[PDB]
Amino acid sequence: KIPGYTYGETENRAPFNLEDLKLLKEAVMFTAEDEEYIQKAGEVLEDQVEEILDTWYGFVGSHPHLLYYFTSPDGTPNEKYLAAVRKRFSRWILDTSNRSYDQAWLDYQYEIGLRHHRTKKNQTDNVESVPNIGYRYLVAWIYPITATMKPFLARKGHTPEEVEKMYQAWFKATTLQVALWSYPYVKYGDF
Amino acid sequence: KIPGYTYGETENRAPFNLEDLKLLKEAVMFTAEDEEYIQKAGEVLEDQVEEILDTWYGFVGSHPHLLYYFTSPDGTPNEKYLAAVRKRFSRWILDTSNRSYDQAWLDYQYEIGLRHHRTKKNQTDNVESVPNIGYRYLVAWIYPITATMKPFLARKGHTPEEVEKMYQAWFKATTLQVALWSYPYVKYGDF
Ligand code: HEM
Ligand code: HEM
Repeated sequence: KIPGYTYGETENRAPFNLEDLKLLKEAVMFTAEDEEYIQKAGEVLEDQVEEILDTWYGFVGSHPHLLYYFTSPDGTPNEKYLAAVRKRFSRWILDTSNRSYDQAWLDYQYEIGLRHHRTKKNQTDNVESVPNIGYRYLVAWIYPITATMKPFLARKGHTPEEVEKMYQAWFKATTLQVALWSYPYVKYGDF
Repeated sequence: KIPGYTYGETENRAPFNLEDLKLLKEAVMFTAEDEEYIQKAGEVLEDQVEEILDTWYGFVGSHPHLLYYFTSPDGTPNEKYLAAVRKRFSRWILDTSNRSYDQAWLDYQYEIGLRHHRTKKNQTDNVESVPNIGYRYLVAWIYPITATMKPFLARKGHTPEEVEKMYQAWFKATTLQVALWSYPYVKYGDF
């Protein structure tokens, strides 16, 4: 059990459906081939999820304007917030790799969007923190979340081009999701 | 002259400044090393800019829901629109490589955002087309605009490690810009 992790039990239907997903997957050049390799990436990443998260949390920790989004109103880091989110963030690596991308998947993407946005931020862990994460930074994180992953994908001794195929799947999957999470941020009708 | 290309003469000020850019550059892990390598990418790409646009326009052309954003009301591609945008799109490759990322640069990023958004779309070329490019697809394009560039960066005979450095600079620069272009799409206060 992971506190706050409500995959498959959301209680809002995403405003996007499988037809939206098909066309967005096309925009990001994700095909049947990538499903194979994202799943392959999951087998490779399963044991390293703690290292990856340390890398990501280290990036957060070293940037005051990034750590800021986890802070209590007095500017100090909320330790409980960081730790609770970490378990769901870590699980997300595996969900990205293992889940079928169906309507339950989409409904969670919407939920994750809401949690970054002022709509639901700080509700999941019942914490008091900054109200909203500026959208500029979710798009910006496509880079670190994609690029810092690559080394971990090579850690099971796979062939240069196999690593490359897992990386590309990961790059597309990260981009695809961030695009979906923009929904609560974007003016109604502009998404 | 490039019709509709108003870099340095937008006479609207960006709602983001150099301090915002510093913090966004940090989010995207863009440093002085990347300024060197983005500049080097420009030298490599200068000669290849038409074949690059052929590739991107080839992607647009094979997906009806993408070609869509360049269509006249009858659903056929507006040829005047594609051709005029192609010149500004091709110049943007070199601007990304060659310009100082200063307030003049930021002001144009804001203009480019306005041009994909319903605020200014179709005004520059005085064309009749669809009102808005769904923001979901700008984020999504981070993938093809980044990944399809990579082979072009290798055509000047550079080593794979130098190509890798130009490619990483290009990936960060693309992500960085798309993040900025979200401004007119994001609910005020949520960017
Ligand atoms: C590629 C971009 C990003 C990815 C892949 C990502 C991933 C995630 C995931 C998987 C969760 C947990 C979702 C759940 O509750 O199940 C989460 C929540 C969270 N993330 Fe992000 N995120 C991104 C952008 C950012 C940025 C830029 C920040 C700023 C530091 C950030 C800070 C946070 C915070 C504070 C939460 C907890 C939100 C809440 O109160 O529920 N994230 N993120
Ligand atoms: C990484 C994402 C993208 C990049 C780097 C990019 C780049 C550009 C550039 C440089 C221009 C010309 C700007 C100027 O006026 O000087 C432009 C305009 C345009 N682009 Fe994009 N673009 C992206 C996303 C998209 C998407 C997803 C579409 C959908 C097909 C699209 C279609 C168009 C259209 C229709 C225009 C003309 C807008 C107008 O009427 O002024 N772009 N883009």
